[PDB]
Order: sequence, then structure tokens, then C-alpha cells
Amino acid sequence: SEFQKVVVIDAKGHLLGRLASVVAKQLLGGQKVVVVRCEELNISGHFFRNKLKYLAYLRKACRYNPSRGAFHFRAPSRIFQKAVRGMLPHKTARGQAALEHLQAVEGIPPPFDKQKRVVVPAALRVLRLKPGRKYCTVGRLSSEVGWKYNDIVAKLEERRKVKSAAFYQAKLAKQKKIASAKEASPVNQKLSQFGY
Amino acid sequence: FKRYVEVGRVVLVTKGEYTGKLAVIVDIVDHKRALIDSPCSEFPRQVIRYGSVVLTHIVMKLPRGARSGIVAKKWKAQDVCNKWASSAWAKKLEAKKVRSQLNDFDRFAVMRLKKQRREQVNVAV
Amino acid sequence: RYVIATSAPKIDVSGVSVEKFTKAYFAKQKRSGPVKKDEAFFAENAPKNALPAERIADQKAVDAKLLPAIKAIPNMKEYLAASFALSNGDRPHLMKF
Amino acid sequence: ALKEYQVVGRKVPTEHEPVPKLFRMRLFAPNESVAKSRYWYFLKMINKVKKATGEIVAINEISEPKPLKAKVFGIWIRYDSRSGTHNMYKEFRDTTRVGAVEAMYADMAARHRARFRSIRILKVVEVEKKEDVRRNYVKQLLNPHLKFPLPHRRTKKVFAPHRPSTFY
Amino acid sequence: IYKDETLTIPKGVTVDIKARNVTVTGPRGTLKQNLRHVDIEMKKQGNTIKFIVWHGSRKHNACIRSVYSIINNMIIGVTQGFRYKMRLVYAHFPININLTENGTVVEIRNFLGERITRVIKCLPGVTVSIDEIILEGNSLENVSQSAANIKQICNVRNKDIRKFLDGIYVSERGN
Amino acid sequence: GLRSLTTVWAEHLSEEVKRRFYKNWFKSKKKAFTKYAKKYAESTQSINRELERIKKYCSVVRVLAHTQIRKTPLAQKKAHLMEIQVNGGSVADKVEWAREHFEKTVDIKSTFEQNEMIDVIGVTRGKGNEGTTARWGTKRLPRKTH
Amino acid sequence: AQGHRLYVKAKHLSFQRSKHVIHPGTSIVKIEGCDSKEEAQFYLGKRVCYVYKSSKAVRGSKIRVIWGTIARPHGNSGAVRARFVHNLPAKTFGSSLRVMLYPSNI
RNA sequence: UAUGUAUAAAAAUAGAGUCCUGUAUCGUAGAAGAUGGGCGAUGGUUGAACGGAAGUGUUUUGACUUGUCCAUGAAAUUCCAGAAUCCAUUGCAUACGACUUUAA
RNA sequence: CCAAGACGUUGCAUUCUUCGAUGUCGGCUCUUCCUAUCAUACCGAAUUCGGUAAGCGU
RNA sequence: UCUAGUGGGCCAUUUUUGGUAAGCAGAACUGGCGAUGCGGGAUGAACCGAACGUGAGGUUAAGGUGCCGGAAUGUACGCUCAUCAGACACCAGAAAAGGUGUUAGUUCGAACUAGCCCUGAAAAUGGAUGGCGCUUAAGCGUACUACCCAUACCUCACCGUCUGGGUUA
RNA sequence: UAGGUCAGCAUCAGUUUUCGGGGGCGGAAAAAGAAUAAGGGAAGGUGGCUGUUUAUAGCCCUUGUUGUAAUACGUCCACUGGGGACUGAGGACUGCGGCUUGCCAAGGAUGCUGACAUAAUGGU
Repeated sequence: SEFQKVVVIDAKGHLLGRLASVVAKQLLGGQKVVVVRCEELNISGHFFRNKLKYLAYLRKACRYNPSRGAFHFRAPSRIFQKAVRGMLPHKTARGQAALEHLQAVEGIPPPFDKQKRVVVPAALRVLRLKPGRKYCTVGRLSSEVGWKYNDIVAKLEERRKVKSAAFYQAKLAKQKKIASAKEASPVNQKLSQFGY
Repeated sequence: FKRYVEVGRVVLVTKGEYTGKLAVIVDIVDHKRALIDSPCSEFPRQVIRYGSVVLTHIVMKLPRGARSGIVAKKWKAQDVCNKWASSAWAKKLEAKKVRSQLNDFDRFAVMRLKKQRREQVNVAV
Repeated sequence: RYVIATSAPKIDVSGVSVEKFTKAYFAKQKRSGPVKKDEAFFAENAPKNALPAERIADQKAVDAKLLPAIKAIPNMKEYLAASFALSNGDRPHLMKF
Repeated sequence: ALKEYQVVGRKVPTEHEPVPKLFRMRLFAPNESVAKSRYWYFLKMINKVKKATGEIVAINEISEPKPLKAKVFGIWIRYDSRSGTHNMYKEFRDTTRVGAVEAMYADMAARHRARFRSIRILKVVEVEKKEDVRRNYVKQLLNPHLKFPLPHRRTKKVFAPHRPSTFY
Repeated sequence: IYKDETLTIPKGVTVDIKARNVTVTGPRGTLKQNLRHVDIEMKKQGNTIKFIVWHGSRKHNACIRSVYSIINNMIIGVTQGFRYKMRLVYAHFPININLTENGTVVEIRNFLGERITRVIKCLPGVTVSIDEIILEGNSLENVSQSAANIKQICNVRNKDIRKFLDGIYVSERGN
Repeated sequence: GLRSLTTVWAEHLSEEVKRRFYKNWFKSKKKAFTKYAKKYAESTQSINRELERIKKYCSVVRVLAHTQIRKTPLAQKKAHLMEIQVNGGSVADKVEWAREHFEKTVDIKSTFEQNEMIDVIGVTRGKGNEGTTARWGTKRLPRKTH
Repeated sequence: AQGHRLYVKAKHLSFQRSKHVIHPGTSIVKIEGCDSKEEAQFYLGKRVCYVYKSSKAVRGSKIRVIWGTIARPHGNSGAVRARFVHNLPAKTFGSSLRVMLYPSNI
């Protein structure tokens, strides 16, 4: 257990409910949480079943003024926020104030692409679903129910990945130089019996 | 795959009272259990589940269902001791064990020494 | 209840008398009156005033008697001069002092 | 939590039966109280002796003689279902009779939805010859060159910094 | 506990199965397929390919031979390829076939006298040439799908099948 | 969605389009775009960086155009201003076309070709408040209605 | 600047409650790095404080403190129970507390 | 609401570039961090280009040296705390507001 | 469902509320939902019968 | 001995009568509600636990521990893939017969017998395992520990009633 | 000497919670196992050539010795070492005990200190 000022979570390969439950508990603990790459979130069950579930969600509306009726957000970040909102006591000022500590986004915008992004093992698809079980991605589900910025995020994410890769090569070179100069120091053996 | 559950494989127990101990698969009871043994006296022959152990890369020749005495002599013959330690995985494990056992004065001495170590940061231009 | 006994090597204190340190030795002065406090009162006490030369001599004597031990054991003088502090990722119930 | 119990008992002496016969059963129960209860349950249904008119003459716990040897146990049971007309024979590979019986109870509950009351164990025997084993999965475990990958790796501290390797 | 199948690698140059993707490169061409849909070990040892299934049920084990057949078909396509010849059948109105983009697009006209021109685009890697049409390619599945699409395009609707036998049917399919 | 990265104006803007920025042009000091004109004359490099930014990052280019309403017989003197999307060619070509056409006029003969099917967009003539018979076309209730 | 913080970070989770009834007298405190009741046994009896800042300078200080003591563990996850001299306000849920290292026994 | 407001590869999981998570790495000694000195190093911390996805930044081009020894100082805090609107005008609008105009 | 679609078989009055009062049929008007589909679209079986289908009309 | 109120009852278990049926009418035994809060069943007069003076501490019942929600994203072995799965008694409802569904069993490849799932299954404002969501479950069956908390139990303080023992200093 | 408000520790008492140690007894006087002597056995067959019976691996079954073995479990100690929390009712003496007349953890909390003497605690 550890407390960070803000936690940026790479939502790739995570399960919607498992991550939303972990995030919702952290928000109620008073911690600010940022969730990036919401279009890569996974849901158990094949897509068609998930698509039918969301079409059932679209059916809910007020018989008078659907503008009062339930607002069905299509963006993957908004889907994740909806799952978290159903896990927070949002009608209450405590659970409402815990919502503005959550910022779910699609892709990794500039303020967060230069920050460490941790993952939640309790919500990872590889560690939770038996192999061979069908699953869908929220990004593809959103693109079929109305979300219309799928390929823009894909292009911007590809460009960001290239830039991040170039940074990593620079960091690898610097760390390689540090490691090479590390062993030359005689203290490396003077620290050996201490376990360092 | 490089880890196969087979008779003679060296395993490292990761859950239970025998956490951190080294053993060898003497027999395979079923897909979820196996009978293991260790030459050390503190580790008795027992049936353990696959969830509480991790498969090491060392495989030693051992007949099926060998008694503890046969297991001990084969363990000494194939010098599994210090053969497991030769791997960097074991070296990291003992480093963590030593680091945990460090006291306050040792931590201060480590701080000063690694301060002297970080002093150089000398790289070719 | 307000000390953590570290596992650092012991210091030889057999060579210094400790029987003169008693409750009466460290006791404060009697007041028996609610009237207290003043800017001049804060100007009083202090290290400069009070602090009898007898207390000064004992502190100097015990200090000089404890230098030879801490000089003999390496890295103890800097260890004593330093200040203990917790950093990120330090769990007191795990670390042993 | 089961323990194998040998229970010997007889009906109380009477004028008609001055020397009543002694009946002994090997039966698995969590404690001595249940073991005696099931023992009277089986006698009450077979030999016309009630716990009121009978008595337990000996109670003993049987420990596995060779618990460090992998064995195969074949269990005949009289499964009771919605129809109640079922006889089952199953084989389990384990190191102790108590362990095999407990594995049988869990297996019957999981597959056929059978409770401790529905199942009654007719006989548990040790299969010593490989050719006597008729279960394919047990024979597969009896393969001389058995070896398989470790399944279900799965390996608090929420918010791990690196993606798990979950591999070898 | 273990189910194993063995296949002999042909004279094909590259049989790379990195990341569970089979990029089979041979003298005829290079075909890339994804085998991540099945959790099967493809163990490559010289000129032998071993398909192993561990702790699999009947349904899981049945996919082992299916994957072996798929790999064999990919090897055959990368070695010699697959060619399917279909003969058009016309009774009164001749069927006009036009090839575009070197046979990548097949346009059918005057089918049963209809004035609507049916345009079908063949799958990548399949070439159609000319009352017989031969489609040749490296991906046997793609060639078969293109042939099926052509047959479905040339279909009779709301007519008696026994009397109206017009259409295009596959005659032969080999290497 | 789309986000307006930046806007570049011409050096000289006519009084007709400047009146669009004022509710009370008579009383105003007519100070709109004065400092913009000054910076345009003294330092064109800042303008050049702005145009380069549009060429480098922006994917959509729209020209701000106003109508010479003083040529029409209308009492209105505020020129109508709008954004017209420039399609065709690369973004660099659109910017070059836009910059070279600053302060110039574009005639409808260039745009439309005497037979084109176009859409006409406008606000319909206001009929004020109306009842459901006229607003919605419902049937009139019988003469006997109370 | 990392030569201070002789305490342990903690967070005020909630009150001792059932589904529908709360007991404001005792608070549930989650100590960082404590993940089981065995670890919480070390922190039993320690002095946990809630520090806050207010406009008016009582004693010429902008900071007020509510003191308290850790009483017993709570659950299997290492959360503890604390009794404060003045019960903690219900608005301090998710606020940070400071668990000193005294009264020490190590 | 802070007490170190320390950490930027992408990936697959029947594989990745040694693995078997970060209990790790980076930083951490000095009146909440003083005043001096000797050796050693020539490092370290701090007072124009690039970045548009939300570019809030990144990169580069006068104090302070705990790299290493030495000497003074701390206390009695003597046990926890220049525009818009009105007035006026317009009818492309209009129940009234509002809207569209004009008005030095 | 069963085989000779018969024979069988399995499914989809009360007086609780209102008597210090819930305006009582039909039409007209207007809206919306269901599908157990009349027409339209798409296939399938020998102008005749079914499947998806409540979009639009009736 | 004198007198009040009552002399409309209702629900549940098991037994049962009239009835096509009923949240139907009529009875028998016991317990409840009426007259009764409290913890649990999302919610509810009689269901489950437990019956209540004011408080402190500890421990429990029924029920539970993914989040909402206090408490194990516990342990062991399995079953299940559902194009509108399943999810805890009362209880908020479903059947015969079926399945190139799957896991097992029994008997001579075959017939079967059993679990889970699916079909049978078919409505009208948008919508309910309580919600979110859940698929090597956060579903289902069984075992096993740890943990959560009622006004219940336990120790203690105080209030009142009743009861018994003292009190001519 | 005695007394105001809030605190910290100590030694006690009552209640309870949570870790640990030593010992006794019981069971098939645990079952096993180890080391060491025998007999017998076959394999899912080691060396030797698909087949055989400890060889250039071993396993199983039976019996003795070490053995009066150990450990686990059950159970008890008027055996014992810590950590935490709430509580301090009563008010000279009487009692029941222990110790050695005085003392004592024995018929309900005292002791040693500090800060503030404040709007601190408490009330509204």
C-alpha cells in the first residue's frame, strides 16, 4: 500500500469492471487518479454480446423529453467513467467530490505522455481470464455505437509511440554509459556484503 | 517452454512455512500436486501443490519415487547446492535477504558508500 | 517510550560516573504561582544565562570521555552527527534498527 | 477435515441374544460424533439395531500407513439423486484414503450436485496394478514420462509499475 | 496431459512462427497468417514442426489437427500455390466476362439475359484469367473465397432450379 | 473534434467588415485591428510563423470572407462575414492560396458553374407564434366545440 | 529536504459502521505499507494525529491538531481502529493522518 | 493538501530483450541544516532549437561541494504537545423581452 | 411432445382499496408502445405456405 | 373482593374442508402481528436472528466481505459460454419433450442415466441479481480458515422498580 | 503543605484482545521416516540386448536393531514471556489471605512529572 499525489494508469489490457472497482476505491480514499488509453480497455464476453448490452442501454430514455432521459455517452473514457460513477455514491457530496479526482482520457495526451504509467495486476486481462475466452475492446465497441474519433486517436498514438521510442533509445544510451562507469568504481565490491 | 513439471526438477517453494526453500520433484501425484523432498534436514518429504512453488531451470537426474537418502546422495553428486547459487536469480534473492537483515547503522554505511560510489559519475567526453 | 534502540555497536560508558544524574539533578525550580511568562523571562534562562558552570564541566567531562570510543569505531562520529529520517518506501514495521 | 474411523459395536445383551455379534465399519467423518452417527445409520438400515438398543464397543482412528507414497484409490459409492437410482465407481490418485475420499466428495458435489447426505461410500480400495486401472486420466498420470507445463501462473500492492511477465 | 502431432517441413525457405504468426516464405511466394486464435505450441526443430496440446479437452484437441492442416495448406500454397478452374454454364444468353486490373476485378454481364452488370473484386493475391475461368494464387483460402464470391454473384433468384441451370460452377481445384 | 489553432487576418480591413465587430460603430473610436495592422507592417515574421504553423499542424483551412454589402441596395452597412472551407490540394497549397488572396475578391463565376446542384442555407421567414392547427397541421375541431 | 518525517502516512477511511449505522467514536485508519493484521500489530498503540490549518492563530499558530491512538486492527487488510480525543469530522474521509513512531516498543 | 508534491519504451503472454514485478533504482550525513581549514576531483546541485492531442513543458548556451580528513558552535525548548446598455431608429424580427439594422 | 394428424398428454368468482364523491359508453381529436405481420424489403419450401422484420403505411 | 378494557381480528408452520381457481371462504395445534422497536431478507405488520432503561469496552446471531458498504479481488477441487447467462430460503414465479452443447457415469459402436447451459419461452412509458459491473467470476456445488456487526450475550459505571438483610446510635 | 485545566510515563486492579515459549499425558504407548542388518517382489524396465529383475539407477513388500526415536494432532500445567485497548465505582479502621511485628498485587488508583493557567476543557 502506497499513496501517490496522482496516479496515471495505463488502461490497456485492463478489464472495465475490475479497473473501475479499483479506481473507485482509490478515489474514495482521497487519491487523484488519471486513467489513460481508455480505448484499449477490455471487457469479458464476445463483442456481439457487449454490443447488445450497450444497445439495451441506448433503449433507456424518458418517454417525455429524452433530453431529460439517460445520457448515453459513447466515448471509451466516458464509458469507463460511467462504470466508476456507478461504483461511487455520486448523489452524495462525498462520492461526487471523489469524481473530480478521476480523469479518464482516450490515448495519452501531452501532459501525461511524459509521466510514469502504472498498471493494476488485479484488473489485467491476462491474469484474470482463462485463455480461449472471447473478449472485446471498448475502443471497437465505441466505434460501432457512435464514437467517431477512433482513427484520429490511432494516428496520434502511433506518432506518440515513435517519439516515446526515440526517448527510450536516448535513455538506454545514457543508462548504458552509467552502467559501464558503474563497475569501474571500487565501491561496488565494498557494497557487496551489504547486498547492494 | 523451459519449465516442465517432471520428476527431478528443482523447485523453489514460494508459499507456506517453507517459503524460500529448495526442493526436487520426487513424484507427480496429479495435475495439481506433487511429492517433493530436500536434502536439508529442516525440509521434510511432503506433498505440495504447484501453486506454492516456482519451477527453476535446474533439472537433475533422479529415479521416480526415490527415498530421501537417495535424493540426498543424488543432490550431492549433481552439486545442486551452489549450482542454484551460480544463477543471477539466486544472487538477487540472497542480496534481498541480506538487505532486509541490514540494521540502521548498516543502512547509514551503505548511504555513505553509495554516496562515494555516485561521486565519480565520470564519463568519456 | 520515545527512543528507538538501534542495533549499532555499543559505546563504552563504564569509564564515566553516572550516579550524579538524578531526578533532583534535572529537576526544575518550584513556582507555586500562576504568574509566569515575560519577554524578559524569555531573555532569561537561555544557554548564555543560567546553565551553571558545574553543568558545563560535567558535559565537557562526559563528552571527552565518549570521544575515544566513537573515534575507535569507524563511521560512528558521522553516524551520531547525522539525523534519522524516513524516506519514501520505508516501512517501520519491516526495517530493523 | 475428514478422518477415517473404525467403529465396532453391538446390540445390548438380552435374554434372547446373550452373546450378540459384533459389527465393525470403516467410515469417514469429520469427528467421532458424526462417525458414530453414520455407523448407527448403516446398522439401523441393515441389521435391525438402534442406537437406543445398541452400543458402541470400540472407536478408533485409522491413520494412513504409507502417506508418502503416491497411490490410486477406487471408490464405489451409492449416489442419491432426484431419481435416487445411481451407482458410481470412480478412481482418484492421492497419497491417503482420507484425501481420496475428500476429493471424491468435492468431485461429486461439483459434477452431479451431490451432498454429504446423498453420497454413501460403499467401498474404498487401493489399486496396485496399472493394468487394473480403467480410467484414462489416471492412466495418463501413470504415464512413465509424465511432464507438462505449469498451469495458472498468476505470478497486495496495487498499482504495479511494470507489466507482469506471467511466463517462464 | 499431452497431445502431440508431427509434420515434416518442406523445402520452403522460411517457416518463421515468431509471435505465433506464420510468415511462410517459399519458392512460389511468401504468405503471412495469424495463428494466435489457437493456443497451440508450434515447436520448430530443423525440418520438423511439432504441434502439442497440454491439458486440453476434446474440443481443444480437435483444433490441433485443424491447425496442422492449415499449416500444411499454407506450406503447399507457398510451394506450388492453388489454382481453381470454373466452367460457366449458359443455355440461351451467353455470359460475358470482363477482367480488370489484370484479373483483380471480374465483371459479369448478360447473366440469364439480365442487364445488370455484376462486378466482384477478388481477394488480394488471387489472379483470374480466361467458357472457363482459372483463378490462381498463393492463399488457397483466399482463392476459394474468391471463387465462392463469384459463384454467389452469378446466382438465380425466384426461378425453378431444375429448369434454370444457368450459372458458374467450380470444375477443378488443384495445385 | 476540430480545434481552431490560429487565425491570420489581412493587413487592411475595410470599414464594412470592421462594422461587424461593433454594435455601436458611430460612437466607437474605430480601433479594431489597428494594433494588428501595426504589427503586420512592422514585423511580418510573426505572421510568417503563424502561416507556417497552419501549414505544419492544421489539417483544415478556412478563409474568412466578407460581403460587399454596400454594393447591394440594402440599408444595412455591417458586412456579413463567414468561414469558407478551402478544399483541394495540400494544406500548404490552401495556405498559399489564402495568403495570396488576402484583400482580393472572389467572384461566384469561379466557384459555381451555371449548372451545379448546390444547397441553399438560410433562416426562414418568421411567422411569429402560431397554434397547433397552423404550426403543426392538426385537424380543426368541430364548430360545436366549447 | 528528506531529513524529516519521523511519522508514517495514513488515510482516514471511514467510521466503524454497519451497512446503515455508523459509530463516529472510533475511526478506521489505513496505514501505508500495512497490509495485514500481523503488520498492524506493530502499529497498535501508536499516536496518530490529524493536522489541519485554520484562519485564526490560536497560540499564534495557524495549525491545529487532533490527537488519537491506534487501538486494534480492523479486517485482514491491515486497517486499524483509532480513538481520537475529539471524534474526527466526517469531512476528513480520505484525509491524511500522521502515525508517529511512539510510544515505541522496538 | 502538501513533507522526497523523485521516476515517460512499445509489446506479446503455447514468450520477451537477462526475465521468475519496484522490498527495485534516483536521491539521501551538515543550528529546518552554523562558522573555518587541509588534501582530492574538474565532476555535481542550483540563480537558440524542439514540443499543437489538452503544445502549460523539454533541451541547450552568480551562490553552493558530504569526494575525503580536521577544528570551533548548539544546551535551561533541562521527559510527549473602449466599449456595452438605456433614450432614439429599423422591420428581414416581434405578446412583452429578445432579434436584425441605423444612429457623434 | 408421442405413432395410428385421431388417440392421449405438457404449456401460454372474490370484496383487498375507494361511499366527508377517483365524473359512468361510443364517436371526434391527438400521441405513443407491443408483435401474436395485412401490405412493403430480404431469403427459403410445392398463383400456396414459412423465417428474419414493427422501418413506413394500414 | 371490586372494577376497567375487549367481545370486527390478521399472518406463518403442519393437518385439512368447500372451490376450475384466488393476495378466496371455513376450521384444528403452536408461534408471531395487532401492542414491537432493533440486526439481516435492496425495500415490506406478522420471514430469519433477536425482544428494548442510560452509556463504555469485548464477543456473537441471522446475514454477509469486488465497488456502492463495515469486512479475504481469501484457500482447495470442479462445472458453466448463454445473439439479451447466472446469481441465496419465504419471494415475486414456469412444464412435458428436446440438443451433432458439454462434463461425467451405467450397460450391452450403441442405447441410455445424470449435472450445467440452450431450445421449448409468447406484450405493450425506459429499467432493474438493489445499482455498477462480473466470465481460471464478483456465477454454480462442496470443504476450509480469517474477518465484519444488532438495542442479543458478557464485565463495568449510573438511573428506576421490586426483593431480602441491617439501623436507639 | 494543600489545591485549577489538559496531558505523558510508571507500578497496580477489573474486563478483554493478540503473538510467543517450556513441560506433562494420551493414540497402532501416533502413522510415517532415517541410519543399519535380512528375506521376498515385480515394474510405469535402470545397467546390460523390443525384450529382462540391480548390475554402470532404483523402487516396493515383510522383519529386526538404533527406539523407550522424532514430529504432527488431541489434551492439561494452581508453567511462563511480551504488545494493545477501555474502566478507577467505593472513601478512616474492621474481613479472607500471603509474607515476616510490620510489609503485600489480599474487601474497586495510586505514584512521579511537565505544559497551560489559557477560552485550554466544557456549554450553547
